[PDB]
Amino acid sequence: PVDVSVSIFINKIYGVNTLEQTYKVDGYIVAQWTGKPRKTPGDKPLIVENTQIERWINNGLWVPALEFINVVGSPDTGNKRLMLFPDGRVIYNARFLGSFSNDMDFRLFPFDRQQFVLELEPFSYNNQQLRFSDIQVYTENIDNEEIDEWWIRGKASTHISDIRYDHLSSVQPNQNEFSRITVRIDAVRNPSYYLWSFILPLGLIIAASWSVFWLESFSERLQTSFTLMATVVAYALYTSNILPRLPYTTVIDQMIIAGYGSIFAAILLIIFAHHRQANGVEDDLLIQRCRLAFPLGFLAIGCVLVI
Amino acid sequence: PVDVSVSIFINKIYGVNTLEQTYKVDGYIVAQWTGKPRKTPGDKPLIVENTQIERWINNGLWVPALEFINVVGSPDTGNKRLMLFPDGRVIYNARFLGSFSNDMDFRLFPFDRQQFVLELEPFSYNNQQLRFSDIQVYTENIDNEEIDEWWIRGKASTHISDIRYDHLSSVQPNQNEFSRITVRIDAVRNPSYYLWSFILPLGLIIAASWSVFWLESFSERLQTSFTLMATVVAYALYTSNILPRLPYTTVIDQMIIAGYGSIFAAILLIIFAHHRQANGVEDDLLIQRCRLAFPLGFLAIGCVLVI
Amino acid sequence: PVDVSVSIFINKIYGVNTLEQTYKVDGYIVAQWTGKPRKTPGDKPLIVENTQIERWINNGLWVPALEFINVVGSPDTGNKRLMLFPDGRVIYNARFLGSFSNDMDFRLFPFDRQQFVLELEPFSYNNQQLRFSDIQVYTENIDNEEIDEWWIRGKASTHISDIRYDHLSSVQPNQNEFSRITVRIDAVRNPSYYLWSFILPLGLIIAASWSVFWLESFSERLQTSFTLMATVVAYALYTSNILPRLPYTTVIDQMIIAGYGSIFAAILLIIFAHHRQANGVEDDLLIQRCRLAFPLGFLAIGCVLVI
Amino acid sequence: PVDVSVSIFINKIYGVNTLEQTYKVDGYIVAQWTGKPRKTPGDKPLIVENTQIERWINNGLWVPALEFINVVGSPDTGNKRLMLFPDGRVIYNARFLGSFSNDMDFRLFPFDRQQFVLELEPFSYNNQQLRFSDIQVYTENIDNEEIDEWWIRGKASTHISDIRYDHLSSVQPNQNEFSRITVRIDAVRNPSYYLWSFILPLGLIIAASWSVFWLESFSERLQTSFTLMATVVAYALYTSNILPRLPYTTVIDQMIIAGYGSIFAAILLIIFAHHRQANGVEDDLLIQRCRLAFPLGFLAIGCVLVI
Amino acid sequence: PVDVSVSIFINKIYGVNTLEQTYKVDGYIVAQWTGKPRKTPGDKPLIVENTQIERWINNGLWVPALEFINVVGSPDTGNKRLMLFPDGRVIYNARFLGSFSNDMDFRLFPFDRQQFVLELEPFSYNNQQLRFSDIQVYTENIDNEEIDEWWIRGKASTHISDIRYDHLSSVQPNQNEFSRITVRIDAVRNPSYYLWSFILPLGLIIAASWSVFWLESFSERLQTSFTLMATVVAYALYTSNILPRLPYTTVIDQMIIAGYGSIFAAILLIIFAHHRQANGVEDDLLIQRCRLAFPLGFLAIGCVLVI
Repeated sequence: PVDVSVSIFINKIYGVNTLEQTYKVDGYIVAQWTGKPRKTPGDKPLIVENTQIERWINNGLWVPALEFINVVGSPDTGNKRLMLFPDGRVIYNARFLGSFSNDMDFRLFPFDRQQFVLELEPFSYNNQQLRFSDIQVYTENIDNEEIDEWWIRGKASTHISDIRYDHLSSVQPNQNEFSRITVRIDAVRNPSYYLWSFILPLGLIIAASWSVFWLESFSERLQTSFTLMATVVAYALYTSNILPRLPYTTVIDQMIIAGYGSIFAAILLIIFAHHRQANGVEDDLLIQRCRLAFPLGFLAIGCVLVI
Repeated sequence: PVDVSVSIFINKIYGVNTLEQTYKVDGYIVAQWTGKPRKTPGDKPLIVENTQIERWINNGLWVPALEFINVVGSPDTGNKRLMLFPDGRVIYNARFLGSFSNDMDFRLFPFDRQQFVLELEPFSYNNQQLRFSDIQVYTENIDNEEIDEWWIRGKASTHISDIRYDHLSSVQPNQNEFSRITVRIDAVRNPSYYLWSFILPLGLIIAASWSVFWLESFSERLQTSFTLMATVVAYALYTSNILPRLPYTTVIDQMIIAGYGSIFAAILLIIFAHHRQANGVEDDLLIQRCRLAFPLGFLAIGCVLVI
Repeated sequence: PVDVSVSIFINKIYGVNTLEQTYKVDGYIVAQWTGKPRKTPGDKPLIVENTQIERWINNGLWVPALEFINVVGSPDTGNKRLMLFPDGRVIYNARFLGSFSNDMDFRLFPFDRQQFVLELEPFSYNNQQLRFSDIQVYTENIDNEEIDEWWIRGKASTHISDIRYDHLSSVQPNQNEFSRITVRIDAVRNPSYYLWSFILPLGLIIAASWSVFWLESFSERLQTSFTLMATVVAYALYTSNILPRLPYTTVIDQMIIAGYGSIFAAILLIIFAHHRQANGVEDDLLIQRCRLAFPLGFLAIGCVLVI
Repeated sequence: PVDVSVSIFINKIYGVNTLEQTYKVDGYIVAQWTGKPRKTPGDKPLIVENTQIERWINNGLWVPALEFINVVGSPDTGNKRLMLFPDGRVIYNARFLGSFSNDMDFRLFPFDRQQFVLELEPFSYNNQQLRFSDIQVYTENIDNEEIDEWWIRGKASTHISDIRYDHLSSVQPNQNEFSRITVRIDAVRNPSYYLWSFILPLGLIIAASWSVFWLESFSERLQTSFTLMATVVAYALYTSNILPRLPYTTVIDQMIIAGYGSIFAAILLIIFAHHRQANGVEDDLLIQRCRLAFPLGFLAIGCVLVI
Repeated sequence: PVDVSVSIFINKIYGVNTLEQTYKVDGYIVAQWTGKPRKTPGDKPLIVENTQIERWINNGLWVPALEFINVVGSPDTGNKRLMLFPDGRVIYNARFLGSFSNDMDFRLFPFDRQQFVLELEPFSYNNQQLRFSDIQVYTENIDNEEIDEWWIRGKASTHISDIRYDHLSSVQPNQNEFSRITVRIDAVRNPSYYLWSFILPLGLIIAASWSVFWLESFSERLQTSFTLMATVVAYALYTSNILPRLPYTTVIDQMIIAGYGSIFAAILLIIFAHHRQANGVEDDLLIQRCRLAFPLGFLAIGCVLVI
């Protein structure tokens, strides 16, 4: 009941797709299992590269198809290398790059919790078993990571489990237990660009949106919160043309609705202060002077945003 | 007249193309049919992986080309595996990912009715027949589905039918009846993002578009509905730069024409109220004060929109 | 001098590329020619699928390379199937999807005249000849075609011609006449989306662009046609971010220049009406009141647009 | 010392990449060289299509790898066809489409001088020689070329030269002279779209930008050249969302900097005319009235732009 | 212990990906190592092209898989050519184009320091050794490099090192030292387009943003810095739709936050100058007249930006 080593070198994890929950991973995969002894030219082991491997299968070598369960479609395999020993054992070495799937919650946006995953499990093979799992993360921790999109918690996180397929094949004297390596890697998004060049200027206009109350005439207080409407809208443009499309409202995606509210707030006060009186045109004495009373009723309800 | 099992594991259905009526599906396909008995090494069945399969065809194995009828072009096949038995029967196992076609009505937009489809039918083979059809939906129902683009009605919906090709081949002693499995899967769009960060702020400026009537002077009522025109237009920008291009006006695509109207409404009242009088410059006493009479003539005709 | 049948099933024609004059077509291609008789296992004809075809070429089967003349690069062939008979004749069946070229005049834009084309002609073969040409259009006419980008005139339009290549090979005892099937299919663009959500709102602001004349003061008539300049420009934005790039001015692409004109009209009247007088500041009595005299001098010159 | 014919049919040259200096070319390539005589089935020459060619190489046919020097990566080869004669000579015929490199100066933008290139030279072969070079341009001259992106000067322009590689292989008894065909084709950009729907409206607002001087009050002259700043900026938007990114300022790319200047001109005159006086608030009598003195100081310095 | 020559012709380095830290490189790769002598047809060396190479491996030729360590996935190999000598030695020649990885600091943006890299090291082979490394840069220095995205410091920069893999294979009598060529090439970004059509117009509106202080009334000083807010925001639009997305704030990306500040400066002075007095409405005598006191408090703190 065959024992199989696995070793997986991660080289880079790059470019997350955000709609599709996808991330590209590049590296090396290595499997060792001890086969019945063999004469090797010389008597030091024999090295078989790329083209040649398929030939030794035709001659009758067993090599197990190991599959990435959570890959998307098929991957890109670089250099196949079967290195096989005189004492039998055989070591499969493969460079690869391929797209991978996993759940990704992008709601809490520019402060992002995230985790990357590979799952590897033999394709056609029941009781051949994944022995022990290795994972060598070349990528470096508290490094120059302020040059990378992501920071990595985090060191490689293994787990070799057993998998039961209910609806299965046509031979079940107790035989639906496949051996699956699952490899996890934790990460957080580099909240830089999104704060400085993105959260803040939202604030600055969300801010200056309130100085509509320090306007004099009523006719001025109105027509200014209209080219404040346009300022919000044309800022949600600069959102779309930079930010990654999603199907949930994000953090930022809310701060932008906060905009549209604190201005449709304005319009329902300024257009209140002018017709709540006791004569013709007498703007309400205090209502006009919430000048700095609903910014601390925003930073208030905006600390209800933090709820 | 050959019996064939089919089993189809759906893994994910992802990324709908909206122009093209297209959706990518990833999973496993499995076919079993019982062939004339055979000696297998050992006497437990024999497993043939990937490369090797083509070899056994050249040796004289029958394996039927089964075709996805509604695929777009060709798909991406991962791990071919012929598992064949001593008592004859043969089980074909294949990973796959491929683009698929089907009609999709996107009119009623951000509240979307939708259904996904595969059709599978033998390519060259008349009376060989698809026995019984299985379909195992790994994807999960009322799950964390508010992380996914789509919710799934819905469980797998089968149907094995017979297909008649009129204009056909050059042998017709009654022989144009091909066996087609049709698999259906129902879905609805996750109306989240489109409501909160998209339908609502349309409403809020559609809304505040009416406070042009609570303006005083005639000269102010005009020039304000002009930087209200610009507000609508620059909001249909944020539409294009987020929403999926189509060839029909959608729901949202209408609420945006509603905008252009309730402002070209304004311009044909404000420019009416000033020159319908009995002197020089006397703004019509009641016409000016439909202030909240055509918003409930909008929400009125906008409940004719719901007709 | 070999006779060849052709039959071409169109499944879908989808996604036109507008720069490149390109359109993807998916379907089945079938060729039948009668070859010297042959024993078939059993004595009912023999069916050869995919992999196997190349083998029978190596054994010495003739199968003619037929080429799509106007394809772009190479296409995507799905299921090859050689079905060959006891009485000799052979039937080649292939699924395919591929990009195709043809001239396409996109000038008269959202009211588009268009035609799709395949040309098929034997690649290496002079006097082997295309017998009779068939074309089965699965796609349906006055259907639910308001769900599709295109309406189809129109039924399949054939034509088997002969082609002379001047500068040719190194054997010319009268031998440069290749047999080419040409298949045409007519279409018109679904002028929906472009009318309602696109031509009309252009009109509504082209419209309200004229109510700058029903402004009072001179200082108002100016500064309003400036945030009317911006309204046009920011509307041609919503053009670019939706419409397909081209190298000619279209219909819509003109109505947008019409905009820039009827406002640089305004600026060259309003800035005329103020300095054509007989004193200091006396706005010209009638010139100011072309209020509705150059809209019917626009719809006039705009019915010279229809010239 | 082997003689080789070449003939190159161009079918289309399409889609220039502007950053990358790249253009796709589709067509046929043909090479003829006379080899030692051979018996052909029948005695009319023998035609070898696609698959089969590789076989005759394995049997011992010489076929020289000819390489496109300036291709990008590899190209897409359609139909290989070896047609070989009884008297020896062999004719290679190949369909192809492939990306090509060449220097391209895009500075003088929408009036573009340009030239397309292929370079073809044997890959492993020193003294085998390209005999005479042919080039058949199917594409047509002063045709309906106002439907195409480009006009073609111009007829095919050949040149068969010799190439010396300095640092070279490990056999140099005078042997580093490779035979390279260079084919050139001249072109000009279709300056339509870019004039009418693009250079002109830039002019019309660059124009109306000057009517800020025909404003009355000082307070009006300022605040209007501010929603003129915004008009320029939001027009350089419509530039980015249509025009092809480059790393040099183009023609148009300057006319847009001309905009920003003739408005920061305005601001440094209007804000000069108000504080250059001999009292409190007396706007300079003549300075205010350069009303049409720096448009002919623009069209002046703008005919220094033409320098 | 096998000696191997290497020679690497760079043809072009093009299209940097900015998120992914990636750049495409096209050229030729050549390896020579002297093998045990051999009879060559004729007795001049023997040339083996493309298809044929794999055959000679099957007959028993050693050819070492050399791997680009920092490639992304796999590359695009054009023309394989084994040229092997009578005296033994063998010369491998290959055209290639492939994507490459390396750290890239894009912070100091439009004035960019950068370096391109290939690393080449034998894949399966320990003590076979890379002899001496060559690198021929066809691309030209202080050339017409103002037509190219990049300038090249700089001539090819070699280095042949030894690499130790800690966690390694299952044979360690001192054997984990692989021979790696590292090739470097220096570059700087062509700061043209980004200065003239991009840094300057930012300045010009950053500039004219200050002429809000040479406004008269308080009510004017406010409502003008609001359509100055919109001017900044709609200019950061023209940034997104041209500039390459990154995860750090760049140089330009800061000058844009500088904008938002020097306007939220304005709003926090103009709204200060009006309510810091000693009565009803008396605008502060000097505060109003920092007219040209915080531009030299900007160019001041903006020479703290240069810190």
